[PDB]
Amino acid sequence: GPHSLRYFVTAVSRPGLGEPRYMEVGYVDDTEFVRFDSDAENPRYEPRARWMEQEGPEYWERETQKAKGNEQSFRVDLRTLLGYYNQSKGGSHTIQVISGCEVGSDGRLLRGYQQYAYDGCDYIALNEDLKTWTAADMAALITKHKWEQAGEAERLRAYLEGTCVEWLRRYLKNGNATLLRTDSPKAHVTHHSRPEDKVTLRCWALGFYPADITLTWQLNGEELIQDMELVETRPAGDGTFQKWASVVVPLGKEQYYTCHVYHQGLPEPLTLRW
Amino acid sequence: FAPGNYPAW
Amino acid sequence: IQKTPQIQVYSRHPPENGKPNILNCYVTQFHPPHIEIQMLKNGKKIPKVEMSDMSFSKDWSFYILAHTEFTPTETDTYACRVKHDSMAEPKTVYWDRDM
Repeated sequence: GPHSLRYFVTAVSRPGLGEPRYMEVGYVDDTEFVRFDSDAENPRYEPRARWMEQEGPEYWERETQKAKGNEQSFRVDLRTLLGYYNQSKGGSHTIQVISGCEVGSDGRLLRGYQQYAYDGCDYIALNEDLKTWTAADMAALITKHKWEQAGEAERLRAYLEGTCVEWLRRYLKNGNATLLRTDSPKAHVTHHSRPEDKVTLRCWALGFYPADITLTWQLNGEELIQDMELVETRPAGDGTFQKWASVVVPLGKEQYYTCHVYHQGLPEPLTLRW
Repeated sequence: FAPGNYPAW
Repeated sequence: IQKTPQIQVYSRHPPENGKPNILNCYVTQFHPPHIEIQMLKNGKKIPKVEMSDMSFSKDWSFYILAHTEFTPTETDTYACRVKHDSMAEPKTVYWDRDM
Protein backbone atom coordinates (compact mmCIF):
# COMPACT_ATOMS: atom_id res chain seq x y z
CA GLY A 1 0.00 0.00 0.00
CA PRO A 2 0.89 3.72 -0.05
CA HIS A 3 3.03 5.53 2.54
CA SER A 4 3.58 9.09 3.70
CA LEU A 5 6.24 11.23 5.40
CA ARG A 6 4.68 14.22 7.17
CA TYR A 7 5.97 17.05 9.36
CA PHE A 8 3.57 18.96 11.58
CA VAL A 9 4.96 22.32 12.72
CA THR A 10 3.44 24.70 15.27
CA ALA A 11 4.57 28.05 16.67
CA VAL A 12 2.59 29.72 19.46
CA SER A 13 3.32 33.19 20.85
CA ARG A 14 2.92 33.86 24.57
CA PRO A 15 3.18 37.61 25.31
CA GLY A 16 4.84 38.41 28.64
CA LEU A 17 6.16 34.83 28.97
CA GLY A 18 9.19 34.97 26.65
CA GLU A 19 9.72 33.36 23.27
CA PRO A 20 7.07 31.39 21.33
CA ARG A 21 6.47 27.68 21.94
CA TYR A 22 7.88 25.86 18.92
CA MET A 23 7.26 22.21 18.00
CA GLU A 24 7.90 19.90 15.05
CA VAL A 25 6.44 16.39 14.93
CA GLY A 26 7.30 13.91 12.16
CA TYR A 27 5.19 10.92 11.09
CA VAL A 28 5.84 8.01 8.76
CA ASP A 29 2.29 6.96 7.92
CA ASP A 30 0.30 7.17 11.17
CA THR A 31 3.29 6.60 13.50
CA GLU A 32 5.22 9.40 15.24
CA PHE A 33 8.95 8.91 14.56
CA VAL A 34 10.71 12.21 15.41
CA ARG A 35 10.00 15.37 17.40
CA PHE A 36 11.46 18.71 18.45
CA ASP A 37 10.04 20.71 21.38
CA SER A 38 11.44 24.14 22.36
CA ASP A 39 10.10 23.69 25.93
CA ALA A 40 12.40 20.71 26.61
CA GLU A 41 15.26 21.40 29.04
CA ASN A 42 17.78 20.96 26.22
CA PRO A 43 15.81 21.28 22.95
CA ARG A 44 16.99 18.62 20.46
CA TYR A 45 15.44 16.65 17.61
CA GLU A 46 14.78 13.21 19.16
CA PRO A 47 13.66 9.77 17.91
CA ARG A 48 10.13 8.63 18.77
CA ALA A 49 10.19 5.24 17.05
CA ARG A 50 12.67 2.44 17.87
CA TRP A 51 13.96 2.00 14.31
CA MET A 52 15.31 5.58 14.25
CA GLU A 53 18.20 4.27 16.37
CA GLN A 54 19.74 3.28 13.02
CA GLU A 55 20.56 6.94 12.22
CA GLY A 56 23.97 8.24 13.33
CA PRO A 57 24.71 11.24 15.58
CA GLU A 58 25.22 13.44 12.48
CA TYR A 59 21.54 12.98 11.56
CA TRP A 60 20.32 14.32 14.92
CA GLU A 61 22.79 17.20 14.90
CA ARG A 62 21.63 18.29 11.43
CA GLU A 63 17.90 17.99 12.24
CA THR A 64 18.49 19.93 15.48
CA GLN A 65 20.23 22.75 13.58
CA LYS A 66 17.33 22.92 11.09
CA ALA A 67 14.79 23.05 13.91
CA LYS A 68 16.53 25.93 15.72
CA GLY A 69 16.71 27.87 12.43
CA ASN A 70 13.06 27.16 11.67
CA GLU A 71 12.10 28.26 15.18
CA GLN A 72 13.67 31.70 14.57
CA SER A 73 11.91 32.15 11.21
CA PHE A 74 8.49 31.54 12.83
CA ARG A 75 9.27 34.00 15.66
CA VAL A 76 9.78 36.63 12.95
CA ASP A 77 6.62 35.48 11.14
CA LEU A 78 4.60 35.94 14.35
CA ARG A 79 5.90 39.54 14.64
CA THR A 80 5.27 40.28 10.95
CA LEU A 81 1.66 39.05 11.14
CA LEU A 82 0.82 41.56 13.92
CA GLY A 83 1.58 44.22 11.28
CA TYR A 84 -0.30 42.41 8.47
CA TYR A 85 -3.48 42.03 10.59
CA ASN A 86 -3.07 45.13 12.83
CA GLN A 87 -3.07 43.03 16.01
CA SER A 88 -1.75 44.02 19.45
CA LYS A 89 1.32 42.51 21.11
CA GLY A 90 -0.82 41.24 24.02
CA GLY A 91 -2.65 38.32 22.39
CA SER A 92 -1.46 34.78 21.69
CA HIS A 93 -1.38 33.59 18.06
CA THR A 94 -0.65 30.32 16.29
CA ILE A 95 1.16 29.32 13.11
CA GLN A 96 0.70 25.77 11.81
CA VAL A 97 2.35 24.03 8.86
CA ILE A 98 1.91 20.61 7.31
CA SER A 99 4.54 19.44 4.79
CA GLY A 100 4.87 16.01 3.24
CA CYS A 101 5.13 13.52 0.42
CA GLU A 102 3.47 10.21 -0.39
CA VAL A 103 4.70 7.24 -2.39
CA GLY A 104 3.16 4.07 -3.81
CA SER A 105 4.19 0.57 -2.73
CA ASP A 106 6.86 0.76 -5.47
CA GLY A 107 8.47 3.88 -3.90
CA ARG A 108 7.46 6.31 -6.69
CA LEU A 109 6.03 9.75 -5.81
CA LEU A 110 2.23 10.02 -5.66
CA ARG A 111 2.02 13.59 -4.34
CA GLY A 112 3.64 16.33 -2.26
CA TYR A 113 2.11 19.21 -0.32
CA GLN A 114 2.68 22.14 2.01
CA GLN A 115 -0.07 24.11 3.69
CA TYR A 116 0.00 26.89 6.29
CA ALA A 117 -2.52 28.31 8.73
CA TYR A 118 -2.69 31.38 10.95
CA ASP A 119 -4.90 31.19 14.07
CA GLY A 120 -6.50 27.97 12.83
CA CYS A 121 -7.46 29.30 9.37
CA ASP A 122 -5.88 28.63 5.94
CA TYR A 123 -3.21 31.22 5.13
CA ILE A 124 -1.26 29.95 2.11
CA ALA A 125 -0.75 26.61 0.36
CA LEU A 126 1.28 25.01 -2.41
CA ASN A 127 -0.98 23.98 -5.32
CA GLU A 128 -0.90 20.38 -6.58
CA ASP A 129 1.24 21.51 -9.56
CA LEU A 130 4.05 22.18 -7.02
CA LYS A 131 4.84 25.42 -8.89
CA THR A 132 2.35 28.01 -7.62
CA TRP A 133 0.85 29.10 -4.31
CA THR A 134 -2.71 29.88 -3.32
CA ALA A 135 -3.44 32.60 -0.73
CA ALA A 136 -6.54 32.83 1.49
CA ASP A 137 -6.58 36.61 2.23
CA MET A 138 -4.74 39.93 1.69
CA ALA A 139 -2.00 39.13 4.21
CA ALA A 140 -1.24 35.83 2.46
CA LEU A 141 -1.11 37.63 -0.90
CA ILE A 142 1.85 39.68 0.38
CA THR A 143 3.54 36.44 1.44
CA LYS A 144 2.75 34.90 -1.96
CA HIS A 145 4.39 37.78 -3.84
CA LYS A 146 7.50 37.48 -1.64
CA TRP A 147 7.82 33.73 -2.26
CA GLU A 148 7.27 34.11 -6.02
CA GLN A 149 10.11 36.65 -6.44
CA ALA A 150 12.42 34.49 -4.30
CA GLY A 151 11.54 31.31 -6.26
CA GLU A 152 10.57 29.44 -3.07
CA ALA A 153 8.32 26.93 -4.87
CA GLU A 154 11.23 25.56 -6.93
CA ARG A 155 13.29 24.89 -3.80
CA LEU A 156 10.28 23.24 -2.12
CA ARG A 157 9.48 21.12 -5.17
CA ALA A 158 13.07 19.77 -5.20
CA TYR A 159 12.66 18.73 -1.56
CA LEU A 160 9.21 17.15 -2.00
CA GLU A 161 10.15 15.17 -5.14
CA GLY A 162 13.72 14.23 -4.16
CA THR A 163 14.83 14.54 -0.56
CA CYS A 164 11.41 13.78 0.95
CA VAL A 165 10.80 10.71 -1.23
CA GLU A 166 14.34 9.35 -0.80
CA TRP A 167 14.27 9.59 3.00
CA LEU A 168 10.75 8.12 3.20
CA ARG A 169 12.04 5.09 1.24
CA ARG A 170 14.96 4.85 3.68
CA TYR A 171 12.67 4.99 6.73
CA LEU A 172 10.34 2.37 5.25
CA LYS A 173 13.35 0.09 4.72
CA ASN A 174 14.86 0.76 8.14
CA GLY A 175 11.47 0.57 9.91
CA ASN A 176 10.14 -2.41 7.88
CA ALA A 177 9.38 -4.68 10.85
CA THR A 178 7.24 -1.86 12.35
CA LEU A 179 5.91 0.09 9.34
CA LEU A 180 5.04 -2.76 6.94
CA ARG A 181 3.47 -5.04 9.56
CA THR A 182 -0.21 -5.80 9.84
CA ASP A 183 -1.89 -6.36 13.23
CA SER A 184 -5.41 -7.82 12.95
CA PRO A 185 -8.28 -6.13 14.80
CA LYS A 186 -9.88 -7.97 17.70
CA ALA A 187 -13.55 -7.07 17.94
CA HIS A 188 -16.34 -7.32 20.51
CA VAL A 189 -19.81 -5.85 21.10
CA THR A 190 -21.12 -4.17 24.25
CA HIS A 191 -24.73 -3.55 25.23
CA HIS A 192 -26.21 -0.68 27.26
CA SER A 193 -29.80 0.02 28.30
CA ARG A 194 -31.54 3.28 27.45
CA PRO A 195 -34.89 4.75 28.43
CA GLU A 196 -37.95 4.00 26.26
CA ASP A 197 -37.30 0.30 25.44
CA LYS A 198 -34.17 0.92 23.35
CA VAL A 199 -30.59 -0.36 23.53
CA THR A 200 -27.19 1.00 22.52
CA LEU A 201 -25.02 -1.56 20.72
CA ARG A 202 -21.34 -0.63 20.50
CA CYS A 203 -18.89 -2.51 18.30
CA TRP A 204 -15.23 -2.23 19.33
CA ALA A 205 -12.15 -2.88 17.19
CA LEU A 206 -8.88 -3.14 19.13
CA GLY A 207 -5.16 -3.72 18.60
CA PHE A 208 -4.90 -3.08 14.86
CA TYR A 209 -2.27 -1.64 12.53
CA PRO A 210 -2.26 0.24 10.20
CA ALA A 211 -4.94 2.80 11.18
CA ASP A 212 -7.23 2.47 8.16
CA ILE A 213 -10.29 0.43 9.12
CA THR A 214 -14.02 0.37 8.35
CA LEU A 215 -16.68 -0.38 10.99
CA THR A 216 -20.32 -0.66 9.89
CA TRP A 217 -23.59 -1.80 11.44
CA GLN A 218 -26.09 -3.74 9.33
CA LEU A 219 -29.76 -4.68 9.56
CA ASN A 220 -30.94 -7.22 6.95
CA GLY A 221 -28.09 -6.47 4.52
CA GLU A 222 -28.35 -2.65 4.49
CA GLU A 223 -25.73 -0.44 6.16
CA LEU A 224 -26.92 1.95 8.90
CA ILE A 225 -24.27 4.62 8.21
CA GLN A 226 -26.61 7.59 8.81
CA ASP A 227 -27.77 6.25 12.22
CA MET A 228 -24.31 5.40 13.63
CA GLU A 229 -22.22 7.14 16.27
CA LEU A 230 -18.47 6.81 15.76
CA VAL A 231 -15.21 7.99 17.23
CA GLU A 232 -12.31 8.84 14.96
CA THR A 233 -9.73 6.06 14.83
CA ARG A 234 -7.37 6.66 17.74
CA PRO A 235 -3.90 5.66 18.99
CA ALA A 236 -3.84 3.21 21.92
CA GLY A 237 -0.43 4.20 23.33
CA ASP A 238 1.62 1.25 22.03
CA GLY A 239 1.70 1.99 18.28
CA THR A 240 -1.64 0.28 17.52
CA PHE A 241 -5.08 1.78 16.96
CA GLN A 242 -8.66 1.37 18.13
CA LYS A 243 -12.14 2.47 17.12
CA TRP A 244 -15.79 2.01 18.03
CA ALA A 245 -19.15 2.37 16.28
CA SER A 246 -22.59 2.35 17.92
CA VAL A 247 -26.27 2.12 16.96
CA VAL A 248 -29.47 2.55 18.97
CA VAL A 249 -31.84 -0.40 18.42
CA PRO A 250 -35.24 -1.60 19.74
CA LEU A 251 -34.99 -3.66 22.94
CA GLY A 252 -35.53 -7.35 22.10
CA LYS A 253 -34.35 -6.93 18.48
CA GLU A 254 -30.59 -6.91 19.13
CA GLN A 255 -30.01 -10.28 17.40
CA TYR A 256 -30.90 -8.83 13.96
CA TYR A 257 -28.08 -6.24 13.91
CA THR A 258 -24.54 -7.17 12.86
CA CYS A 259 -21.30 -5.18 13.05
CA HIS A 260 -18.83 -5.57 10.17
CA VAL A 261 -15.07 -4.94 10.45
CA TYR A 262 -12.94 -4.43 7.32
CA HIS A 263 -9.13 -4.25 7.61
CA GLN A 264 -6.07 -5.34 5.61
CA GLY A 265 -5.32 -7.82 8.42
CA LEU A 266 -8.73 -9.48 7.91
CA PRO A 267 -8.73 -11.78 4.83
CA GLU A 268 -12.49 -12.00 5.32
CA PRO A 269 -14.32 -9.23 7.22
CA LEU A 270 -15.42 -9.97 10.78
CA THR A 271 -19.15 -10.19 11.49
CA LEU A 272 -20.29 -9.80 15.12
CA ARG A 273 -23.50 -10.01 17.14
CA TRP A 274 -24.35 -9.06 20.73
CA PHE B 1 14.39 14.42 6.88
CA ALA B 2 12.61 17.62 7.87
CA PRO B 3 12.24 20.77 5.79
CA GLY B 4 15.26 22.96 6.67
CA ASN B 5 13.94 26.26 5.37
CA TYR B 6 10.52 27.81 5.84
CA PRO B 7 10.64 31.18 4.04
CA ALA B 8 9.65 34.25 6.09
CA TRP B 9 6.06 35.39 5.58
CA ILE C 1 -11.67 30.40 16.17
CA GLN C 2 -12.41 28.54 19.40
CA LYS C 3 -13.07 24.79 19.49
CA THR C 4 -13.79 22.83 22.65
CA PRO C 5 -11.76 19.65 23.12
CA GLN C 6 -13.28 16.19 22.90
CA ILE C 7 -11.81 14.08 25.69
CA GLN C 8 -11.72 10.31 25.21
CA VAL C 9 -10.49 7.95 27.94
CA TYR C 10 -9.76 4.29 27.14
CA SER C 11 -7.52 1.30 27.82
CA ARG C 12 -5.39 -0.52 25.20
CA HIS C 13 -6.82 -3.89 26.29
CA PRO C 14 -10.20 -4.73 27.83
CA PRO C 15 -9.47 -4.34 31.54
CA GLU C 16 -8.70 -7.40 33.67
CA ASN C 17 -7.77 -6.75 37.29
CA GLY C 18 -4.13 -7.55 38.05
CA LYS C 19 -3.06 -7.53 34.37
CA PRO C 20 -0.78 -4.77 32.97
CA ASN C 21 -2.43 -2.43 30.45
CA ILE C 22 -2.21 1.12 29.04
CA LEU C 23 -4.56 3.99 29.88
CA ASN C 24 -5.13 6.62 27.21
CA CYS C 25 -6.52 10.12 27.23
CA TYR C 26 -7.00 11.39 23.68
CA VAL C 27 -7.81 15.10 23.55
CA THR C 28 -9.01 16.19 20.12
CA GLN C 29 -10.56 18.84 17.89
CA PHE C 30 -9.44 21.87 19.92
CA HIS C 31 -8.17 25.38 19.23
CA PRO C 32 -6.27 27.39 20.50
CA PRO C 33 -3.42 24.94 21.23
CA HIS C 34 -2.72 25.94 24.86
CA ILE C 35 -4.10 23.22 27.12
CA GLU C 36 -3.40 21.40 30.39
CA ILE C 37 -3.97 17.63 30.52
CA GLN C 38 -3.56 15.57 33.71
CA MET C 39 -4.11 11.86 34.25
CA LEU C 40 -5.47 11.08 37.73
CA LYS C 41 -5.53 7.85 39.78
CA ASN C 42 -7.97 8.09 42.71
CA GLY C 43 -7.94 11.89 42.51
CA LYS C 44 -4.11 12.06 42.49
CA LYS C 45 -1.87 13.14 39.60
CA ILE C 46 -0.14 10.18 37.92
CA PRO C 47 3.59 11.04 37.64
CA LYS C 48 4.85 8.98 34.66
CA VAL C 49 2.58 10.26 31.84
CA GLU C 50 3.83 10.25 28.25
CA MET C 51 2.59 12.87 25.79
CA SER C 52 2.57 11.71 22.17
CA ASP C 53 0.86 11.80 18.78
CA MET C 54 0.41 15.54 18.50
CA SER C 55 -1.16 16.40 15.15
CA PHE C 56 -3.83 18.48 13.46
CA SER C 57 -6.77 17.62 11.23
CA LYS C 58 -7.71 19.17 7.86
CA ASP C 59 -9.60 21.97 9.67
CA TRP C 60 -6.41 22.73 11.70
CA SER C 61 -7.78 21.64 15.10
CA PHE C 62 -5.28 20.02 17.49
CA TYR C 63 -5.03 16.37 18.57
CA ILE C 64 -2.81 14.95 21.32
CA LEU C 65 -2.47 11.70 23.31
CA ALA C 66 -1.61 11.31 26.99
CA HIS C 67 -0.87 7.76 28.12
CA THR C 68 0.53 5.72 30.97
CA GLU C 69 1.13 2.07 31.86
CA PHE C 70 -1.19 0.84 34.59
CA THR C 71 -2.54 -2.28 36.24
CA PRO C 72 -6.24 -1.93 36.98
CA THR C 73 -7.64 -3.22 40.29
CA GLU C 74 -11.24 -3.58 41.43
CA THR C 75 -11.15 -0.39 43.56
CA ASP C 76 -8.91 2.09 41.66
CA THR C 77 -10.60 4.84 39.64
CA TYR C 78 -8.96 6.82 36.83
CA ALA C 79 -9.77 10.10 35.11
CA CYS C 80 -8.39 12.70 32.73
CA ARG C 81 -8.63 16.37 33.73
CA VAL C 82 -8.38 19.04 31.03
CA LYS C 83 -8.21 22.85 31.27
CA HIS C 84 -8.85 24.86 28.10
CA ASP C 85 -9.94 28.46 27.32
CA SER C 86 -13.11 27.20 25.60
CA MET C 87 -14.46 25.80 28.89
CA ALA C 88 -15.75 27.67 31.95
CA GLU C 89 -14.54 24.90 34.30
CA PRO C 90 -11.84 22.23 34.18
CA LYS C 91 -13.39 19.08 32.73
CA THR C 92 -12.73 15.73 34.43
CA VAL C 93 -13.50 12.68 32.29
CA TYR C 94 -13.67 9.35 34.09
CA TRP C 95 -12.54 6.08 32.54
CA ASP C 96 -15.68 4.00 31.95
CA ARG C 97 -14.41 0.43 31.99
CA ASP C 98 -17.80 -1.01 30.91
CA MET C 99 -18.17 1.17 27.78
